[PDB]
Formats: sequence, structure tokens, C-alpha cells
Amino acid sequence: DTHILVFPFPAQGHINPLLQLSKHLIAKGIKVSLVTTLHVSNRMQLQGAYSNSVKIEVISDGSEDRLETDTLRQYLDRFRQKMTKNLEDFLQKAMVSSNPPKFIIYDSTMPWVLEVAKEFGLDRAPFYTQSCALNSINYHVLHGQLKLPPETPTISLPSMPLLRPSDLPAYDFDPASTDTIIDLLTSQYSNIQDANLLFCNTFDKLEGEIIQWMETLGRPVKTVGPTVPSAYGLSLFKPNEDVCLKWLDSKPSGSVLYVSYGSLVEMGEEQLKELALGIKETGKFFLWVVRDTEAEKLPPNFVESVAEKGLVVSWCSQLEVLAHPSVGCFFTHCGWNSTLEALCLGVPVVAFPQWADQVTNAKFLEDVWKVGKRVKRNEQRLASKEEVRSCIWEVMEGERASEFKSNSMEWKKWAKEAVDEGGSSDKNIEEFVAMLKQ
Repeated sequence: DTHILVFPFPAQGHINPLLQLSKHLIAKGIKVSLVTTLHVSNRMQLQGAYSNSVKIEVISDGSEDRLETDTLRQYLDRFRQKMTKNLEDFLQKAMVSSNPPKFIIYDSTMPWVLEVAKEFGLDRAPFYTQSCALNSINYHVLHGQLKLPPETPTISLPSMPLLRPSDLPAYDFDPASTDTIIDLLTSQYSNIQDANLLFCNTFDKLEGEIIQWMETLGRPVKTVGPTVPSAYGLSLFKPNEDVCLKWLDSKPSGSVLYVSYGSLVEMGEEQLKELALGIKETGKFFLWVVRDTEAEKLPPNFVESVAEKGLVVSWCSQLEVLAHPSVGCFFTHCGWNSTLEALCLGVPVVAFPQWADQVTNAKFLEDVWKVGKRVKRNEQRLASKEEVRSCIWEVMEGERASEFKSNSMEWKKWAKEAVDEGGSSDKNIEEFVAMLKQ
């Protein structure tokens, strides 16, 4: 029984992609062990309860956790030191067992795992969870072809669309961690000559040309995305579904604006007021999922003022909401997972990027894939309520509303084609599985 290890970075949007890939591998006959921390096995729904499930291997004691007194640098430095020893101890017992693992797939953001794999003679591959366009940007920042602030107002990178400085990732959003994040992201290409191959969370039709560029770095590159669950009885003591779905069920098809800037962005009340008022001014039905600490910054009386039009809740499953036919538009922060979800479910977007790679994903969503528009922001970075209202109207009601929806249904078709049997991504996964059986 061939078995491999998958080692994701324990953080927002890094685990689900590797878990999804693990599920595809198990469906093709490969047993998968997920190497993770005590907190992820504990404080998350990683149950691995069925006999065909991913096996969870906890290798940490929780002493690698981020302290309140820690900077990002101290946290990543301690994590690397402790998890390196933890992985060395784990492989020691596993590389001399009856059935040793034949491969380790690890998050690309932990390039130190390759050195551990190399030391034990274990085949390995980093997994790039972000867009391939970001791989190009980070590589060119690493090699001096692009600079923190760009010298030239137009940036032309190999096999990439032209970008202005307002389309490049904003790592300055959290000033204390700016240099740390840039060093982290640029250090993902330093030891790729020893990688068996590179895995990318994308699909050929989406970034094919950029992937061709990536292959020129010397190693095989395998697109295996998008990592969205393929899914997208009768109880007398329970209701059929969730409250969100029920509320959406009573709306006309394609009429509601699903709003979510994700679970990590901390927006300012000033900008939060204008955004809420912007959504209010449109007079459209909208389902806004926002966490408790962000919801307290909402303007006083806002939810009562949009009583008939708005449903503001603390949680709903994003996938089931985006797959609902009553939803016609997605006001999103343009995180890579959200970006791929929008494309996979054929839903046009109002791009409101906040930080990091979100601005680059927004650029591709608006100017390259053409499935929506970016909210115009001012010099201060504040998006006014008319810009917000205008943008929502333009994508849902304006001249290009039919265009955007047509582009979205096309990207939705190619995305399903990619992960469907014989698709570009499925083919890459089958070839990898075939090599592991050799």
C-alpha cells in the first residue's frame, strides 16, 4: 500500500487545498498521512474518522504556537526550529518502518522541509497554494527584476499581463510584518533544484502561460487546482437546511449580493460605514457574512435600517451560498480561495481587495478573466459609498452585466473541465499517482 505525507502550513487557506488534494490522491489508491500540529488536529474539524480518510499524524506538542509577545519573525523562527526537530523525529521512525512513506508534499512557504526530506532520502515537492502569477511576482522580487516600490510605472514580467504598482501585492497592510512576509514569500524558490516537482493550486486554462514560464526554472510543474470540493435526507426533528439557505430560497434567482471580506481582514469603521451605506444605497437583497469583532464597527442602526433588504449573519458555508441560484454577485476581498470559488461557481464579482495577493487576484479577475470590476478607491485608500454603490450596480445592472455573467459561466465550465476525469488537473494528479506506484 503506497503511502505519502502531506505537510501543510497550519494557517488560513493553507490547509484546505492540501486536504482536498489528499482526497483526490486517496481516490486514486494512495494512502495519505497529514502531518500537523496539536492545535490543528484539536481546534479544527480534522476528524479523519472513516477508514478511507486521511490519517492525521500530530507531531507537535503545542510549544511551537505563536506567543502574544511574539513578532511574526520570532514565531516563524521558533516554528521552523521545533517542527524541523519534530519532522526529523517522525521520519526517523517512519523511514525505517515496514511501509515507509514514498513522498512528502509540503507547503511551499516551508522550504526547510525539503532539506529534512533530502537528509532522509525522501522524494518531495513543495505545494504553491497561491496563484501562479504570485509565484512570478515573488520570484522576480527575489531576483531584482521587480523592486518593493517599482522603478517603472508599468511592470512587464515574463508571460504576464502588464501591471501597474496598484496591481502588485500590498504586504505593507500590516507594517510590523512587511519585511518578514516578503522574505518568507521570496524564499519559496531557493531550493527548487532539489524538488522532484512543483505543485500549483491553479489550472492550465487560468494561468497556462505563467505555468510554462515556471517550468523554465528547471523542474516539472503540475497544476492540480482548483481545490474546491467536487460536490459543487428527510428529518422530522430538524429543518432541511441552514438559516442562510432558507433566506436565499425566498429570493428571486440571481438577485442577491453575497458580501464577505473574509475571516482575517480587520477593516476600519470609517471605510466600514461607507461600504455598508454603499450596499444599502443599491437597494438590492444582500447576505453579508461578517465576524463578531468586525460587526461591532458597523454604523449604529445599520442592520435595523436594512431590515427588509439585508441578512447580516456571523456565518454561512461560503460554498453553499455561492452555489445558490438566488445569488447573482459576490462582493469579495479577492483571497485566492475566494477567487477560485467565484470562478468555480460562475458568480461575477465586485473586487474589494484589502491586502497581500488580493490586489493581484483582483487585477486578473477584472482585466484578464473579466468576471467583474474593482471598487475605485481614493488616494487615502478609502472607497466612498457612491463608488461602492456604483461598482455593485455596474457589475449587476450596468452595460457589461451580461458580459461578466457570460465570462463567469465560461470560467465555471473550464474549471469543472480541469478537475473532471481527463482534465488538465486530473491528468497531472493521475501521472503523479502513476509515478508513486512505479
